[PDB]
Amino acid sequence: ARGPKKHLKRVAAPKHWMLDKLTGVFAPRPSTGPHKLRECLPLIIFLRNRLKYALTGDEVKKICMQRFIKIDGKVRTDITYPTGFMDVVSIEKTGENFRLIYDVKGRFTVHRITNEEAKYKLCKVRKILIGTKGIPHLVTHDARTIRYPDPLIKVNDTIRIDLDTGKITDFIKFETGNMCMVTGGANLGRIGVITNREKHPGSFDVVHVKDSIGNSFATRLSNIFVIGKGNKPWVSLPRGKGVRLTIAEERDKRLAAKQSS
Amino acid sequence: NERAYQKQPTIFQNKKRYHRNVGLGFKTPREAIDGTYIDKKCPFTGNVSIRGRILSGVVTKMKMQRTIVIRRDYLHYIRKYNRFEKRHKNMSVHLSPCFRDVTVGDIVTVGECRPLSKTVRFNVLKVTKAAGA
Amino acid sequence: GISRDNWHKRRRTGGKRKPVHKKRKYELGRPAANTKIGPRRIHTIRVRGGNKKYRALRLDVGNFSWGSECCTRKTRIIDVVYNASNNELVRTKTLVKNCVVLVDSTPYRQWYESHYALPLGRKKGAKLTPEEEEILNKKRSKKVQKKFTLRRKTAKISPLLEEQFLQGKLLACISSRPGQCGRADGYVLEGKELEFYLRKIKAKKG
RNA sequence: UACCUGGUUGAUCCUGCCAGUAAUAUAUGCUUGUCUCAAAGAUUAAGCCAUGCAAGUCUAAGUGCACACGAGUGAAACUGCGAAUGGCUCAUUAAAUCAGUUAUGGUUCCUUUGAUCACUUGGAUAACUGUGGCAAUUCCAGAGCUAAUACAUGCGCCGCGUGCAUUUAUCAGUGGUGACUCUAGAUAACGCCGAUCGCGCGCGCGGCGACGGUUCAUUCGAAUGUCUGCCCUAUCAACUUUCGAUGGUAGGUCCGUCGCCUACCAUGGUGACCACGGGUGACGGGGAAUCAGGGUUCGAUUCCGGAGAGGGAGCCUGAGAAACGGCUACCACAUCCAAGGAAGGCAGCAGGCGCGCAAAUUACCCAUUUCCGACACGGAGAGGUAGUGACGAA
RNA sequence: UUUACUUUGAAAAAAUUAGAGUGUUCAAGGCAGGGCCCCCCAUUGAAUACCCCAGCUAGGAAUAAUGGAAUAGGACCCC
RNA sequence: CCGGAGCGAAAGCGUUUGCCAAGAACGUUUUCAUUAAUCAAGAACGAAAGUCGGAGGUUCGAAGACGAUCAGAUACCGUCG
RNA sequence: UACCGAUUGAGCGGCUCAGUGAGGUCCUCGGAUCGGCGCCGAGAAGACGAUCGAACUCGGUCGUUUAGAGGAAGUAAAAGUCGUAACAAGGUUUCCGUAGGUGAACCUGCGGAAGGAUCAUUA
RNA sequence: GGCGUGUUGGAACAAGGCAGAGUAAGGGAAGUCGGCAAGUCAGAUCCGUAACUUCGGGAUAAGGAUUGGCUCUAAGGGCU
RNA sequence: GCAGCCAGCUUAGAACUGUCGCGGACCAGGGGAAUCCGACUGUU
Ligand SMILES: [Mg+2]
Ligand SMILES: [Mg+2]
Ligand SMILES: [Mg+2]
Ligand SMILES: [Mg+2]
Ligand SMILES: [Mg+2]
Ligand SMILES: [Mg+2]
Ligand SMILES: [Mg+2]
Ligand SMILES: [Mg+2]
Ligand SMILES: [Mg+2]
Ligand SMILES: [Mg+2]
Ligand SMILES: [Mg+2]
Ligand SMILES: [Mg+2]
Ligand SMILES: [Mg+2]
Ligand SMILES: [Mg+2]
Repeated sequence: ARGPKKHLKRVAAPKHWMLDKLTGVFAPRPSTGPHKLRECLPLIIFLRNRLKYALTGDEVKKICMQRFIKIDGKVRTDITYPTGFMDVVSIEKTGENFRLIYDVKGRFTVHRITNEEAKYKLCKVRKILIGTKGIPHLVTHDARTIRYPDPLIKVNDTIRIDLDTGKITDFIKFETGNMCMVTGGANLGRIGVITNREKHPGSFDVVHVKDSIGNSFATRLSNIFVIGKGNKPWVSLPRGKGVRLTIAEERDKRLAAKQSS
Repeated sequence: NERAYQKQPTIFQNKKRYHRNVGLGFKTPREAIDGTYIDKKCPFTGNVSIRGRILSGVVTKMKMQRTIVIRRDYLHYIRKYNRFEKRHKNMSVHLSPCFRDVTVGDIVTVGECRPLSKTVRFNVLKVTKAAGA
Repeated sequence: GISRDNWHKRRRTGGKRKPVHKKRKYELGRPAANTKIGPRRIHTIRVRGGNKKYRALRLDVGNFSWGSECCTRKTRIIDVVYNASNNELVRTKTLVKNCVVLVDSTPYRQWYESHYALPLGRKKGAKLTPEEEEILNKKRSKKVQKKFTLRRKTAKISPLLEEQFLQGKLLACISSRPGQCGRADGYVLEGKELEFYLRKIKAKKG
């Protein structure tokens, strides 16, 4: 309590990692970076558990110490990088281009090569701060700072920026009808279409998202991550966008596929 | 009167006049626009932000300067007996001099402000006269 | 040491609360300003976060402004005359915020004559002896004399304000916090705020 | 499984408790062939501790003449950063901690990410060589050299210009907010602009990296507030302020709000809906045991949060500590002295004494788990493994 | 006129518990694997419930309070 | 007379007459119009004995004396008070 | 086994009145000294004052733990002595409140109650 | 207003007296039948005051703090 | 509704100040816990 904490217990880790409780006591505390600790995935896990290309914690160090991984094209050396949402993880040595995207549930999936789409990403703007002499600023999703914004962009829209130039190419306005991937718990990964936006003066605003099969629900305004203009997304989605097969529905698919294999 | 010179920091005095800001559907009435008082803790004249919460209560005592005691009642549910118990928490709120007819039994709607005293963290924003004369 | 915490006070009900923990550093306190009047003595204080704070112990000059007009000239602070907090901040000559002082009027008149070209703080009967003051009453060009005419029509300051120009001591007020900012900035009283403190000075000096 | 049975009588039906019954958790008794898991000095003594260890750290990249080995890894050495985490214990603490809730428009930050941003002049100094003091310590003194990424150097006003950080006063209305005394603009004024390093070409050059500053970010997080919720006690009924108790004004103070403090004023605030006071074998919670339902009891205990490091108090440094495996005192306790002085905090890991009804090995190693630094290399009693183990479970 | 009450969703740490999924030889548990010579639980998993109270979010208007006009400063339209 | 009859919140209350201000029940197309019920804290009243201060002390009669009975009566019984 | 108890109690422990007050911070000063070179600079020891405040010497108060000559009860023993209070009309019906008295249970007065041995006693 | 110090002067300043309730280091009742003696305390203001009690008291209980000088501020009136 | 004028004597607060000294002389209760006796004041 005298300052910053530098350890993370395994049982205290976010559930989205699925760690073995009988191997160690501590979890890999993701190094400080652009994303929240609760909404990220340590680079060691994605290379040791998800991809299984590393067997221990010292072998994943040999991945970054040989300059093969590169988040957003920039090779990193910290094996505990946040690697949050929409973070393109390209591997030019192995030709693989991963994007850490959520499943129908809240987990980090192995979304493979998206070369023609991996060259950019999507970023949610937070605030519009005015600099000196009237120069506005925009804070993007993964702490990337973009200046000189268009006067039509607001504090809720999304933008696409190339990994090299880092300039705003296109933007998607926020209104009723835009494709979205809800984030913030109990809907993490549910992809749908925005339908309504309730206004609450002095507190959070409520928005309603309708999935593909009509699974309409409600969530806060701070939970919207617009991914497509209307109903068409920009980047490749994993197996099942927002269908969210129920326990009974998932049960039907598992028995019908194992009997054939 | 007082010992210092009562004045608003933002505006400039007469040379060779009131500032109000509440928002949130509790804008300044006609009594607090022109006004005859000056105080730094008034919801209109002073600098106070309605940012935290919105509550309600009934004023009980008016024996203080620019402050009154409200009574916020509620019922606490005891799970064992499946019943409730009558509880109440008194709060000291800052009363602006513009509000009148707040003697007793009046319903007071308050808003969470920055700490203005050791116990005062809410300011009156609405006065509703009871059924009387 | 000094602390501004709350767990050492009594509760709103009046009951004494026991301290949950010992004194912490993030709630420390430091001695009062007590900024006297003296030449250029300021100490630097390292504060929360590795920053710097300027402790003004004694200051003689003040960057005051004029209320009615638009004039901000640094002037020498002479003495304090009254303080609404307590008469102890004027018996010990401590420069704090919102205390009325008697500051010099030489920078104010130097700019008033160069802008309005009208004698204000001159003695009734005496004339301008030095040659440097006659240049403010000369004949100028056509483009120069035209602007001084529209400025002379609006120059009648209040009679309660022109009196202090005769003695060279203007009733100013320190509008900044010296102990924290390290600068005794402020402004000059005018209008109703000038009459209020003059009545308190008259009662205190009567 | 939503369960009862013995005992008042000569006998009977009742009230009613005792006893019987079954889990649970501590101890203990006797007994104990195998395997997989697993609690384990919390209870009385947050009692006291012999020895050892637990934070240091070097890359191709701030500074590199130990010749020990021979340009180059180099040991020492100066600079940078960590040591504020973890661990341990539950003493303190009863709207306090804590839990949900959430405010900072009432606050700041190391690392990380993304921004952005006067031809190198100056003199010492460590290691070391050399001369010494003290019985003694992680004590150092004197002199002589030798390094710095340590330290220091397109307009307003009226002839003719051209970066700024902050502090007050005044005027006007780019992007915002539910609401700014917001972010911007303008007026009068008032310690940030790179004297740094590596593997490496052509012929006055460029294309690859690090480190570091300035205000805005982000993030790991902190800190202080709103709403709601604590066991027992009235043989505690009124309580709080001739030292702030409640509120008002101004100011001081702090990162910031505030009786946080000072000064002038008001006589307030809380209270039978239990304040205040006292007690707790009280750290709070997530939870545990037992339960038809309703409940009862427990939660020192591996997670989270808080608290503390013999008792307090006061500080240094740092972005972050009122730090104690850092200091300065006093108190308690205690060690070595040559009697001049010096040096102490196992409620860290093992172990000892004491206390008890009550609780393990001075064991092996950084491989997993990860954490810290100049980092692929080095460090971790945090942790992992084994021994002891009839807590307990399969 | 606004509350109490009920329902829905986000929130209401993880572990634990309840509990879907998996033959750790079984079980306590674990979150991991049966089979075809680099594919195959359709780029092998994967869920959920509960989380009291309070606050927050979207309905209903039964019950029980409260309340709009009696010296009408009455509700509406005027002008 | 005086009763398993009345009244009062109870304790309690019965000779005549007079004075004084209450109370239930009933009567009612009166009146008021939910102004309630039960009630920690608080209070009135509360047989008798006892206590303090006066009057009066017939009878009775704590205490006490004495007479009887008994193994023993410091009692029942008796006189007296 | 607890209570009462002189002792003008007490080993034992918490917040505090009033004193005294180490230490640090801060402030007002001080200027040993070495870098310039006879003036601007850095600058230790040390000191006034303020502030935080351990701790100590005396008190107040609260909580808590204990010694005590002696005194007076309760319970458990054996039920030993005395008498018979109660349980049948318990041989004086019992019992309540109250008061007095008496070795002892008890007696008596006054007012009660039936839990009485009367649910009843005649115009 | 009264007076010459109370029925005399001068000079010395030994012992021992009487008085000044003189002072006294360190100790502080060890003195003595006995704190005899005089020592402490003392006025006023602001605080704080127990056991016990006939509720009146005990009580100035006990125990504390303050007190000068100077320069100001504030409040407490009358009259036309 | 006050302006003018007049009149004292106390009380509170603050600064400054001297050697921390200040009811500076004078005036002016030591206190506490108990026992015995007499109630007290008064009297001898
Ligand atoms: Mg003579
Ligand atoms: Mg004579
Ligand atoms: Mg003599
Ligand atoms: Mg003598
Ligand atoms: Mg004497
Ligand atoms: Mg003596
Ligand atoms: Mg003697
Ligand atoms: Mg003797
Ligand atoms: Mg004497
Ligand atoms: Mg006495
Ligand atoms: Mg006696
Ligand atoms: Mg006598
Ligand atoms: Mg007597
Ligand atoms: Mg007498």
